[PDB]
Amino acid sequence: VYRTSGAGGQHVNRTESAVRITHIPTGIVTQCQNDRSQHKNKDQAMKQMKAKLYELEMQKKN
Amino acid sequence: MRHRKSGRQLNRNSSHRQAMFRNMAGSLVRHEIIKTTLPKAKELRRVVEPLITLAKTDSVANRRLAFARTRDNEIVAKLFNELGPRFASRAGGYTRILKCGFRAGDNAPMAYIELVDRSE
Amino acid sequence: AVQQNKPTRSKRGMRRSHDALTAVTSLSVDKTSGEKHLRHHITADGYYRGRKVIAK
Amino acid sequence: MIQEQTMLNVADNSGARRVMCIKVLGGSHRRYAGVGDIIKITIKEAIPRGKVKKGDVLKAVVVRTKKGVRRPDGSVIRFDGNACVLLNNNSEQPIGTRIFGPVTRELRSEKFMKIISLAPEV
RNA sequence: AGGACCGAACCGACUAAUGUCGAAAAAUUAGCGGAUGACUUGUGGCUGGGGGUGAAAGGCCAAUCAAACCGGGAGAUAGCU
RNA sequence: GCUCGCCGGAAGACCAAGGGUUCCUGUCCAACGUUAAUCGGGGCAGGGUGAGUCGACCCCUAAGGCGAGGCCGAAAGGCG
RNA sequence: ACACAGGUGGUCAGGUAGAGAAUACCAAGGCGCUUGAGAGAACUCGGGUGAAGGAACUAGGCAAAAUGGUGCCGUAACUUC
RNA sequence: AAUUCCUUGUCGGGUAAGUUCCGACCUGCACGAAUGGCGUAAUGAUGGCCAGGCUGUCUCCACCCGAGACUCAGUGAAAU
RNA sequence: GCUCAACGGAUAAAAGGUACUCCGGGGAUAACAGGCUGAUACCGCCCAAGAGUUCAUAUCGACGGCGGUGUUUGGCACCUCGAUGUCGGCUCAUCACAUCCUGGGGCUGAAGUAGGUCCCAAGGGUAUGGCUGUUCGCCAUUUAAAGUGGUACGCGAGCUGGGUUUAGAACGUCGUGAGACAGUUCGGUCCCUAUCUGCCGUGGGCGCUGGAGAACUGAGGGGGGCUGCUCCUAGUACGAGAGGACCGGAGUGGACGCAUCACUGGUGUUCGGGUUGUCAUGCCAAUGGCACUGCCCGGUAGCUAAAUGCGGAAGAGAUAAGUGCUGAAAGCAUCUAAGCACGAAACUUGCCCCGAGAUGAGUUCUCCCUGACCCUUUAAGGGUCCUGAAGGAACGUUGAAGACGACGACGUUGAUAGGCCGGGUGUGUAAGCGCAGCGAUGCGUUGAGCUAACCGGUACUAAUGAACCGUGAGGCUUAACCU
Repeated sequence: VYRTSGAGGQHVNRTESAVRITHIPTGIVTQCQNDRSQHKNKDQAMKQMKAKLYELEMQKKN
Repeated sequence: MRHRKSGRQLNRNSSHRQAMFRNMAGSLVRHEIIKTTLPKAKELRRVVEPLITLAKTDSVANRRLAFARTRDNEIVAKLFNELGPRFASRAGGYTRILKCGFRAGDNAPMAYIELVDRSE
Repeated sequence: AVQQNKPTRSKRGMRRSHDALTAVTSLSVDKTSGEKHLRHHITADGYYRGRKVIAK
Repeated sequence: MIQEQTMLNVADNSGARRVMCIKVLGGSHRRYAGVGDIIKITIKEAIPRGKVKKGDVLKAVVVRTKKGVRRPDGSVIRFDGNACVLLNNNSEQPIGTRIFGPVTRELRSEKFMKIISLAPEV
């Protein structure tokens, strides 16, 4: 998790739990911000795990 | 933390502080008896007793040196001429401090300062 | 910063009780003119230790 | 008393002129260097034909100190300057074969007998 | 010659500190920008509230500006306190 | 009064603007002064400003104001 | 709204050094700012100096410090010359 | 890029370490020819990246000079 | 019959942005933290074969199951919208163990050096930096190890605005348009003297019950608790070459804390000299003042550190896991139900400091107090005269003591402070005079002169002898000893 400031009024302090997921015996991380929910942010991180993981294997087959 | 500090700044900054004694001691020998704030006399006596002590042994260079101090020739026309001669026998101890009262302005400790001789 | 209450008059006096001025309790009579004057001071007319060393 | 970011002068061979410390070696949160302390340096000026070039990490052991030393009977030996000699950081070897400039009596600690052999002073 | 340059008085106020029931209802101190021009100031007048003026902010109009100030509508109205 | 220090192309000497007797002397200390004050720009009584050549008023003009004529507009009023 | 470290037009404006009304010390003149006497703790502000290193501090070389004047030789990229 | 959320995209230089900085590739979510495009000497109380010197910013602060702060005498508040 | 998109239709004619905002409000209705729950996350267990050369217990441990804590995202709107007012960093902490090393160990797919895994454990340490505001993160360099979290996602009545939100401006996209944003780019008033509680020091009054001046015991409390490398033991044990010990002893650093100015320095506006401009004593010399000590070069006593020393234990009792000894319930086994012995940086202590207001008011030593009358609830009553004790306080000179108090030295049976004498230390050849010479200037007299806090002395000066407070014999009861 890493957390960052945002936009608000006179008092605002909350920072968002932004997620960063990797495949450790390969290395490549996945941080995705295109949906804001607890495990569902992982459900795009794993979406963009396997998509980027498949983005490896396609050009190899070329 | 004032551990062995032989100085009393008297809430006066430096250049005013040294000249305070410069003007006072000249007036001190002027009338031989004055009255002032009690801590002020408790520091001037560490100056004027050397000022007699340099007048104890006379030199024209000392007279030149005692013009470099206090910048007045009539003062050293008074010193080296009665006091220095008459306090030749006395080695240390030249004024006397006694406590008058308190100042009507804002309760400042008032003391008499005069010499042990005092002209009579 | 201020009290959120008002301080009572008792603790006022409990604060105030440590504040007596003085008594001198040490009175030095002049040997010559009987001037009950301040110890280690001269008298009002200037005697000290049985002596008119004020030279006034 | 040598820390990081300290631009000493090279007084030995192996083709450097100016170096600078990034890390005081030696211990767990150690913050200072003794007279013959071990100092991880990088190279900030080297001659063109020299062995090592600018910008490469290595160990190097100091010799000369602007602060100087104290003698154990109480004399300071101040050096107007600060010098250091290089080390082979993976095998701790002083690669110095030609060193000019004085050294320290305190440096005789038997990892430096190759150094004090090449000492033309002190 | 210079909407040239360095730089006092003058005008303005870039940065930091002090100040905030302060020295002061926006200033002081050390350094700054302009200082021959689109510069600055003194005196006498003119344009005005849903308008004036504007090198343009919607800034300023007597310490009171997305609307000054005063009196009357009106004791507006208020399922809000 | 005698020493010391400070400003000194001003913390100085005169005018206009504007304030409005605050200017001087004697006497006094409750109130004014961030302290006492026989001190003062405080109270009270009294005194002080002298002009043909200084300024202003006076005569003559610009911006601008009023504006018989006059034109315009519910009136007020506006412009000339 | 105060006996307020602020602001306000015109005239005069010397001696020495100095290009200069910049600056330093003084002349003429006018004053020591209307609460002081002592103490010399923490801490705040206005300032000085500093051994070794020298931005490693930090949002950023911000604040500070350093550099600083006249003459002589010489002076690159670029350029509307 | 003052323009790119993904993205800190990708190679080298600067560097011990380099999301920012200087060039190039083009995979331009959503550059573009007067909502002007690409350069540009002189200039800027304009933003960002380094080198030289210098210093207390920092390693770790230490001492010193004053106005306050502490006591005493005089007047004696204020927010709540 | 036009006629009700919202169909009890407010006529059958009606869309937005406000972060320029403004007013009346609500925790009736959102965000941070707090609260209940625990889907999710994390952690500990249940069963179980397979991969694993032989073997499920070295691990993963699936197909599934049982629970715990409250740090993630949420769920519910309980508290506050008549303000609970800021993410991160600087700084300063601080606790629980699910522990990063460390010590004690079981086991090993640990041969050994060295590791893997599990338990006890808060005791101590738990980095310096580049880029972004980023905590996060990527990365470089060491040591033994750079531990996970809680505490309004600790700390803003301590700091910054950098981020992030207003007033200005710029870019791109969507829209007819104002403007807005899964976005980014410069600059942007950050306030407050502390009543109480809290915490660190420091005093007074009373008390301590006869008063005063001193010396300690000692409960309780706090601080301290990290270790690295090398050598001897021994390059012996072990081992497949290669490699290479625990224990006991000694030496030596880092970082942290305490103490100290002798030694190495810094400051030293109270000690000297130099020098620029300028004013003053008539001019010059000799000097003084001002310009931040004008700029400076050094330096005593002091003060602080980088400088100089020390600590990190060992040991005694019981321990946590663990190793056991003999031997049960069960004729035997087995550390176990009796008993005893070893074994952690962890506890009581040990090392030091505060310390009897610890009311349980403790112990010892010394000094001093031993006169008559009245009313009388004959009471622990009050009062006049006469003595004023031991001592303290007050006052004055002062401290390497200190905010005011306090503590210590001194008050004449005298060295507390100042001045002074000899000296010391520092600044380096004063003033005047003579010679060389056009001159400035140099040389000689001259290690002499000038000298603050320092060493040993000196009553020369100042601390006046006194005075004020404080007593005039210790209550009631009980007991063993004595006229």
